[PDB]
Amino acid sequence: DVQLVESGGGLVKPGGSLKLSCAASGFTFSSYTMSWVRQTPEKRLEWVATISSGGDYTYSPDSVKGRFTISRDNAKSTLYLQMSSLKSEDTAMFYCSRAEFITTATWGVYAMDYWGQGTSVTVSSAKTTPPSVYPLAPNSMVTLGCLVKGYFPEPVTVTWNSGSLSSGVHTFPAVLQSDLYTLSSSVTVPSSTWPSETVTCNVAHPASSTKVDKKIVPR
Amino acid sequence: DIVLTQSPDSLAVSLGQRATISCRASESVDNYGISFMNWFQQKPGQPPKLLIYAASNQGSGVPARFSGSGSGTDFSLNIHPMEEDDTAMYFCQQSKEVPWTFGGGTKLEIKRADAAPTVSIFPPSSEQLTSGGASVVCFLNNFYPKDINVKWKIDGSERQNGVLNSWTDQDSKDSTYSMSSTLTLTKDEYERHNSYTCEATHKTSTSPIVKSFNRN
Ligand SMILES: [Mg+2]
Repeated sequence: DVQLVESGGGLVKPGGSLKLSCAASGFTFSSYTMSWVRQTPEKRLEWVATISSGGDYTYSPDSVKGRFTISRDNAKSTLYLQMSSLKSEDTAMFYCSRAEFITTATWGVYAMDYWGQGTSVTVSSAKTTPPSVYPLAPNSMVTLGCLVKGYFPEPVTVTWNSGSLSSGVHTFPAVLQSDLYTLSSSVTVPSSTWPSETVTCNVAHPASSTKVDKKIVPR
Repeated sequence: DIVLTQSPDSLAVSLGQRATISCRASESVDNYGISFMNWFQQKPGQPPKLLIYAASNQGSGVPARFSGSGSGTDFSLNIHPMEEDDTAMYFCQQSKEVPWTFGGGTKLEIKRADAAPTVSIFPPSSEQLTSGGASVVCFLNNFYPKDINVKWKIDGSERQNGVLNSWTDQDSKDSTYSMSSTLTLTKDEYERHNSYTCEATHKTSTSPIVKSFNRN
């Protein structure tokens, strides 16, 4: 099958550089127009760049002209996006896509028919910081929770009882304030199971090599 | 640039009913029969999927319940009957001119019966107080529709600064929403007041749901 696999995204300081790669397989890469499309944190799609099959012709909007360069190595079946003079607003999920000629009723059109999984690019001056994990303790059901405060960057992962508690869980999207993220997670369990049995919030923050287990005890 | 404006920005449709999304282009995106209008479907954590190409042609594996129509500067995407796994972000896109442009996107959700929130309040933990901070957390779980009003009161006076709210996405099982409200104070200000209250006003009732605790 056609496959596109992006890599190279990460956390970069403003004004820095970063090169994204997209490894293609399952088709004759050198025959196809390739593009980059990004999705902002507001979940909106924006076209980034496009390059012809042989690399002779490139296209890009004014917002990235002079800062981003699209290129390709047909010998390696790989698409590239070299980014420089990065700004905070460049933060987005970057996707590579293939433009294919698909027949219509009378003729045909080129449309972006295959996409990669995307690679995340975050441009920020914020310092990497581990989270503080705090317990949230209070009929047939009882609601407990976990407050994950003051970390950077995203993401964190929250589980309950190492994944034994999967239903009745609400983990809320993180919110950025003063260059630090904060989120909470709630879990609802039968009152007969807590505090008679232990309930524990498991927080992982890979960027700070952090694994925290916080037991929820009454009061 | 060819600017694409979608309407509406968000849409809640009951299962089995019609979802209609509009896309208007500032210039014609058709040239001699050939239409350069495409529609994309994107679910959270997944890349965009080519749904409709050339205004009215079905993408790969796209069921007959999806149909595209329109010409020139006015295009529409119709989903009928609505099914549960159609919830996604939908984008129109044109490739007639460089720069290629996308519509602003339309968030399609499931419309279900209204449900009141289940509200819980939590005082600052002893561990956080040792650090010098004080966060009060209020969970508003499993309600519909999405918009809801939370009012914090400290000793009976409304508190707006220091309040951060976060909505979950629509639950893929019961189509409800949940929301957290977090009030962050310094430990000093927290210990200078007695009663803390989260008041939830939802269209399910004019009477607000009030959860409270005394710092005691
Ligand atoms: Mg809705």
